[PDB]
Amino acid sequence: TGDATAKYLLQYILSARGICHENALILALMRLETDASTLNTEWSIQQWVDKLNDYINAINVKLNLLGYKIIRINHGIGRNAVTLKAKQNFESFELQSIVLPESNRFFVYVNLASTEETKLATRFNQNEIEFIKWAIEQFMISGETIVEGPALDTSIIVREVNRILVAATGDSNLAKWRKFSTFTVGSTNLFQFQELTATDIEDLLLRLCELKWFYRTQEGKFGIDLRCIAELEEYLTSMYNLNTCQNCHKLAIQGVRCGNESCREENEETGENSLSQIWHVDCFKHYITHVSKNCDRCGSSLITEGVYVI
Amino acid sequence: LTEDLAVAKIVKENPVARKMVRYILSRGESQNSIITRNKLQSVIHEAAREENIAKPSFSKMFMDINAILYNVYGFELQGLPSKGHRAQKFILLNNVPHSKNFDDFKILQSAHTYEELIVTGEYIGDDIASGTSNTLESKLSTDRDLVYKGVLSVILCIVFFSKNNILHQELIKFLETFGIPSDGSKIAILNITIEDLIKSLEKREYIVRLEEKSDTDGEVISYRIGRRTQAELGLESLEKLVQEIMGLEKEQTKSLHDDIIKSIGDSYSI
Amino acid sequence: DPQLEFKVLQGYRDLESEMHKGRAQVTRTGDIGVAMDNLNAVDSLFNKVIGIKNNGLFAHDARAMVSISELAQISVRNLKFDDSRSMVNLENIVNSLKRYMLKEHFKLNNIAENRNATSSFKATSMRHSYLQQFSHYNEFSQFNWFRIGALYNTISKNAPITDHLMGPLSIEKKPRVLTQRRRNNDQVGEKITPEQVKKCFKKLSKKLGPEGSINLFKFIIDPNSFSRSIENLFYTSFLIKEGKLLMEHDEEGLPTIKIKQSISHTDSRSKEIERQRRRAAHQNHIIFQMDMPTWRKLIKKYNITSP
Amino acid sequence: EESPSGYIKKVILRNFMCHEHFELELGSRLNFIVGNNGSGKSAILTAITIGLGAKASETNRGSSLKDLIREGCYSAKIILHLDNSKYGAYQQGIFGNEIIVERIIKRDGPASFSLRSENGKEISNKKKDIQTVVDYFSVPVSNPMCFLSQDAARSFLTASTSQDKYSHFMKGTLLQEITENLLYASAIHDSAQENMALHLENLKSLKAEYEDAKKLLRELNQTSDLNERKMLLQAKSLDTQEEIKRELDKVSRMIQKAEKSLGLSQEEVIALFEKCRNKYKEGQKKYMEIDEALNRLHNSLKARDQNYKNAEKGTCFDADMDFRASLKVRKFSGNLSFIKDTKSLEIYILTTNDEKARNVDTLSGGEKSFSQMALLLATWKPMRSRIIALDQFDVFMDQVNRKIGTTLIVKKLKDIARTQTIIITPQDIGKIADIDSSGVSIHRM
Amino acid sequence: PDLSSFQPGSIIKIRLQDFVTYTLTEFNLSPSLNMIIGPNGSGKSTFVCAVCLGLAGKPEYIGRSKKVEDFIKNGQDVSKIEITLKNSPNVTDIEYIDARDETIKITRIITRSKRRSDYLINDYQVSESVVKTLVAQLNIQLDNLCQFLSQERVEEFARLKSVKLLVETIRSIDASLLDVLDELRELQGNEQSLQKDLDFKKAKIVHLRQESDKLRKSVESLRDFQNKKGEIELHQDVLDKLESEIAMVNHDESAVTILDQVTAELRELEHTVPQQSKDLETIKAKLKEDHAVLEPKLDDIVSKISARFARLFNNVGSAGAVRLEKPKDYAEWKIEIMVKFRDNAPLKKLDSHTQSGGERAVSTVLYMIALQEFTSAPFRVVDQINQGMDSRNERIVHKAMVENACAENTSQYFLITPKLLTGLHYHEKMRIHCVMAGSWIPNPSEDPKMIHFGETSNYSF
DNA sequence: AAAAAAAAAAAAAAAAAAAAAAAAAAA
DNA sequence: TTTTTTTTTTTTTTTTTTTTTTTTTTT
Ligand SMILES: Nc1ncnc2c1ncn2[C@@H]1O[C@H](COP(=O)(O)OP(=O)(O)OP(=O)(O)O)[C@@H](O)[C@H]1O
Repeated sequence: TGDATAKYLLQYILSARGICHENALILALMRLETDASTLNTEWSIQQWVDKLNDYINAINVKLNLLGYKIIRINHGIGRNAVTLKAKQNFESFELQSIVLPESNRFFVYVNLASTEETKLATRFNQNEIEFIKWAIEQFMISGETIVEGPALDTSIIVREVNRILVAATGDSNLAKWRKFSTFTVGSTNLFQFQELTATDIEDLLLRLCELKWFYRTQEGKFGIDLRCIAELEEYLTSMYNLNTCQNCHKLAIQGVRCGNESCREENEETGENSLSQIWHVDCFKHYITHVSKNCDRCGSSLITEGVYVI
Repeated sequence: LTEDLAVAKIVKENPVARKMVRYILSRGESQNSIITRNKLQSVIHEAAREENIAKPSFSKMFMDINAILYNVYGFELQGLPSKGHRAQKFILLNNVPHSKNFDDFKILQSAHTYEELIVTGEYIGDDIASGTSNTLESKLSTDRDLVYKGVLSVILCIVFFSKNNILHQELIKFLETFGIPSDGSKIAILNITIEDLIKSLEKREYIVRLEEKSDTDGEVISYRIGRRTQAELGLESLEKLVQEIMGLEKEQTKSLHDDIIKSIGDSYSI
Repeated sequence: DPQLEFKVLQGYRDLESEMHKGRAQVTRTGDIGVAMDNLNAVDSLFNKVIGIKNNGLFAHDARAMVSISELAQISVRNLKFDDSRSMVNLENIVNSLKRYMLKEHFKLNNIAENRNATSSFKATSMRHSYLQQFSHYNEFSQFNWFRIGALYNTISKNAPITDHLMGPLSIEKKPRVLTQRRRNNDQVGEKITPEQVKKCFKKLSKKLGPEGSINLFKFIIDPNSFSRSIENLFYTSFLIKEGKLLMEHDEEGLPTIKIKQSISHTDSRSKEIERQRRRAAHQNHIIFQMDMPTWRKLIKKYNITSP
Repeated sequence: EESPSGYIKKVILRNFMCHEHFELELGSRLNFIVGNNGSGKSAILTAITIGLGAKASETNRGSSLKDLIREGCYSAKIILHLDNSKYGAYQQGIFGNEIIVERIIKRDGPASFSLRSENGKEISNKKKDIQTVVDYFSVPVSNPMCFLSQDAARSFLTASTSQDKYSHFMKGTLLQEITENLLYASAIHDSAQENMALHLENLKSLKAEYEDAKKLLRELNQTSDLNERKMLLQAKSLDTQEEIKRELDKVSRMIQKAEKSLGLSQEEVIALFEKCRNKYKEGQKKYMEIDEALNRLHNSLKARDQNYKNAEKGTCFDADMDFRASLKVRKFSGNLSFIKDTKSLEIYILTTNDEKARNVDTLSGGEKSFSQMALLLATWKPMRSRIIALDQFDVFMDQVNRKIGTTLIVKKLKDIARTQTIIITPQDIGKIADIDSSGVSIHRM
Repeated sequence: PDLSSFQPGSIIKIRLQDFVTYTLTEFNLSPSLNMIIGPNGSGKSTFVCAVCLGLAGKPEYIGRSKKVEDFIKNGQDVSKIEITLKNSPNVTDIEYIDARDETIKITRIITRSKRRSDYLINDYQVSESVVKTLVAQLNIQLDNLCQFLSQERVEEFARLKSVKLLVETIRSIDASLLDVLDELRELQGNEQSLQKDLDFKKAKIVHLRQESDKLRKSVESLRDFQNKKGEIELHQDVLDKLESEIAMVNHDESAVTILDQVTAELRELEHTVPQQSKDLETIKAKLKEDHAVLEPKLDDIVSKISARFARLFNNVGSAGAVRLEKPKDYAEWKIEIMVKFRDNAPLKKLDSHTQSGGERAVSTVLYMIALQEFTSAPFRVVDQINQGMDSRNERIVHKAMVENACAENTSQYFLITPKLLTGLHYHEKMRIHCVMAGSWIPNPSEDPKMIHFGETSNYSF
């Protein structure tokens, strides 16, 4: 079944255009352990996620020998948020009332090096990927800029940040953080490309959103999603001078920051815009529940003087 | 355990196959999976020159390519009969023993999106200001290329049941009973005409159209199965498809073999 | 007879011209009689020629014959024998596609539906009784085409590969607009006695005599030139190749060229084999080498013919 | 005299080989183009070979069209004036009275192939047209036996494979299209017979349905006398009846099982019977008509094959006899052995001092160049091209065989009179022989 | 035995036994020029097949036949080819022969069922390899298309690709160091690509160091789990510490197939480079050593060839010359005879696809007639140079051989010609041959009395 | 039966035409 | 502004040279 199972799961993952939540792979495993009738009763979800990780390790040995890879990244909007969004769509078709730990790991299928062989693996023309790069530089440039105002109570970043603040402190008598900075440009500016037309950008953004990398927020704004990790993994951001996380040093463009005057002041000694320390929502949760309440760069206090990033 | 060290050695002594899997796995992502041999050679002549090895006989790296593509994930390169490693044109195709009895998962979780993507008889996909959540539910494929098998199982199941012959106007007047417009209005999910869908369907060699010429009357054309639908399908699985469409279980289906064959004869031919 | 060939070729051309309308007609309807309305004419035009069996007409005939067999093929494919029991007929499977593509539709709009080797004997009021009520929907948006798009992807053998962006995002741009005036406007095109073998024979049998004899000592020589003194040798070689001069060396040393005069007898029934076997008495050739300095030594024998 | 038109009138040269712009008209049936070779001799014939739809690979005077261009120019074009003005012509109602075909080749891009009408109106710019107009005029330009190549003669005589001469001769005199098309039509007939043998099973199914429907009619209206035909004396209706009701349950179960077979009623049973009967009795007619048509086609095909065998034997013997009759001018002779098993054209020639049959590669020069002419002139009556061209038939043979070549080719161009001729030899036969009989012309560059 | 002017390696007089039209006939050659002539198919162009078969040559070098015994006159049993050749003072190391005899006779007697029969050197039994090496040592080769061309290969000259033209025009003296130089070049060419692959192995080492960074990350993750395992004792500070270590450890570390992924795969890549580069350098040094000596003499030879060729070519009507090319890295050194036939056209190459029969024949003659001094060859066999040649291009191609064979220091020109033009220009030392035929010839099969009688060189015997 | 060039065979290399797409001009 | 024609580019399919390999005459 080793051939069979390790042959099924990769098909599952690269059929879905790449990205696929962990609680779907762990159910496909129960699908295929019954398709070859290898039933099990002495197991819990721990052995199951262990076996899934083992199979992914074997498949990754083979693929890394071939030149592709199955990364294992986290989506940074948090356990409760992602389990809500996923197992909220599993209420009509559901398996046998099994319990799943609210997980966040997102296996992704990407190529390591931009060789000449996989140079042409696209549906897009020249102008279309030119627009893609132009759009993503607009995404990061709009990300660097912070502005003042009232932050909405509609996005899930905001509700979750407030919930975990209240749960950690216990004292609910706290106000809103007074700024926001978005890595998600609005539509009307990306529509303003020079060479292409408007309807072209319309249907092109629709196509990209269908290719599982340009998720569109509830307000009608799109960012960049889990096929960012296939794109200049960290110099994608340090190129436009965006730093990384704190608790894990992986990427983060949405979560919690503290851009107050202390951890501020990007390095003008060299000119590179090395901005503030950025957390992930679960990263921020742990850093505030079991470490401190202070920005580590220049000793701030962020439970009152933090930033919303969206 | 022979498989892992076997494929390791295979990819080791042969570094042109490792730089060929990552070509045929990125020419046929989901578009036309045919690869002409002329091209397969014009790329292997350059992916072995800059590889520090004398390129071996085609019938060696062919078995090598099949061994790689079968071991890592489950694919297969295969030559189609053009009217073995001598087929003038090769296609990819899956080869793992299918698991319908639990591909229930992959049919359900891609059928469920109908209850959420069209309400009140309109498609809500091109609504830009909408809360797209697919990456968190793992929507099992695209949607401008899922109603391209949606309309390609109701054009190659109305040629698989008229004895490999259906005229043009008959096919249009047999599709208009499904709602697919034909005067020139784009089909309102995948945003394309019907004549251009058929033309691009010809370019993928799913069907073949027969051109005639009559200066006084005009031209009529017929839609007989091409080659890709003959190799990337099969009677052993067309029985499965048509056994599910009728929803009849394994008891009242014994006749389906000869029932299909005496109504489909010159389709599974060369 | 050329006229018959001309006119029957014209008839072949006419039938081949109307053949395309014939083929379109049989393609549309499915009637065999057009394969015979022209078969009678081609059989006629075939048998109409009886005196010369001229190729090319058979070639046109071969093209007409493959065409007639082709029309027969088109017609023979178009037979349809429908049963009442066979549960795979067209209007019983399109009305099952249009069954499966709307089960979720019937559960969504809550418009419920009720029940209305076997040798294939009879079954009609179970697979055409209530599998035909689903036959009046003609709008696209009603069917979940996301369920017979995803019954061809996990039943067929489609090749499910995805789209990677690390590679194609790093291609080069193309500002390589071609060169103006590589080379245009040329338009410059400016509107602006060799054989003479019988001469020696007509000298021989007019001056020497029908059985006279001379030598190298008399014939090939020339007192002034060397050209005309070797061209004579080559003409002699041609003549003796034609078998018209007798050259057998006497033991005196000089050669003997005498006019081979066969006493006039045109009967060849044995003269032909006599000549053929006398040549088969192989003439191991006399390599008649002549140099430039010894052209003046063998004038006649001691430097005198006519200097 | 009557000349079935299709004879090339004018060659118009624009930047070809070694000629910028010169145009010289052709003659009636035999023309002499002489001078110095290369200096306007094989260029004209290469123009005639290419501008009739042939590549330059099989010409041996330039392996690429783009190499044939005058060095000092960018585009070459050659105008070929066919003659469509007499019997057997090609669509005199559209193409005027003199077809004009030309081919424009340039150092890049695609070569230009155009049909132009008489006045100048461009007809169709396709390569499938020029390959159709001459196919109508039936001029085979590719194979050497019609258009001989100055550089390919000396190798064609000896160096050609045993199968080369055979296949060229066969497909040159149209004798192979017949075999190919007849075998192809036989294959079509075999596939059609297989489809008919498949249709026989469906017709058997229809027959079974018709007979069982008749059985249903019988088993339906068998209960007529039991409950209905007793209407005789009951007109008074519409005591002592001791044995009235006997088998009411048996008749009830019988009627139940009879009407509950699938769900049709009595009239509906008879209706299905009638429908299946009409289906059977129409499919019978269609099947039998198709069978008769196929059988008549097959018998016509057999009558084609026997005539093909006869025509092949006749053409081969005509070639053999005219070959020998031309060889007997130099007092030696041989025979052509069309071995249909190994597919050869072995030329067995003998001299004036031999015995056993010699080889085809043994003899040379005199027993070669004069076998070239002797094999070619046995492929000019079978092949019926409207035009013919010779370029240095005397590749290496002296002056006493050039005369026995010229005075034989002039004669063999009197028996047939539909073919125009152009001969390319650098020698001097202008006013040297008695060629004053009209139909010839002198053209020295 | 008037060997007064015969240069060594030459042939003096032929005598034939049982050939295709020669049952017993004996030639009597000349030292300078023997213009073979005669009527068509008179067995006069067979003396060339005889020299090619009597100097132990192959059968394919003529083209007349394909098999070896096809020259045995059908009707006979065995064929005898007796030919005499002047002895050389430089040719030695030969069995059954001394160095005093001034005349050696090589004779090969071909049988029926035995193509490869025995030979005959001065009436002594000799094997095949011995006579082959002897005829090689007589500085006479027959494959050199610039020296020995048969009737069925006269215009197989222009169909010779350039590279082979250089090889077969410089193998008139010696240049095997050009072959070893090509071997050196290909060794350098493969070494260059191997070096570039090593320069990519450098990036492999860089990637391995990055993977070592990931290894250290995996060890720190293992350290987190070490703390987690060491402190698990639920029997409040301790509890708080346990909760601050659970989420701290990333639950996605894929070091399983990375920890011991690569330890010793790079030292084997770094076990070949330095002395391999030094060997590339010494290969370049030896290549320069070999290339430095070649060019000067190899271009001086070609300059002499060009001067003589142009002085001979100006008679046709327009200029032309031969130019060497050394463009590629020595594996495609090639020569191109460049010709102009009238002024306004440019200077073009020589190949089949360019010029006619006449122009290519003029080139094939004038190239191998001006390559005279610069090679050691006693006899040359020009074969019936009339294919597509008119009068002006035949009188000249003949006059420019006569005035080369009668100026001084003449090698043997074997010239056969069925055609014959009036008013040529003859000179002293030439020997006009001929071949007779016709059943009126006194067949000397039994009586060798009149086997040569008629030649005007032995007027009193 | 242990070397040999040999015959013959398969299998890649370049060439030319056709079709699709884009650009440019006229109405 | 839109449609049609020109034009360039790409793709596919034939043909000339070229290598291969079992068979095969042979020492
Ligand atoms: N195998 C053979 N056996 C016997 N006789 C032969 C054989 N081959 C050729 N011959 C005869 O011998 C003659 C050979 O003469 P040769 O080869 O010189 O002809 P040629 O080269 O055409 O003459 P030229 O080139 O001088 O015009 C031919 O005429 C031929 O009939």
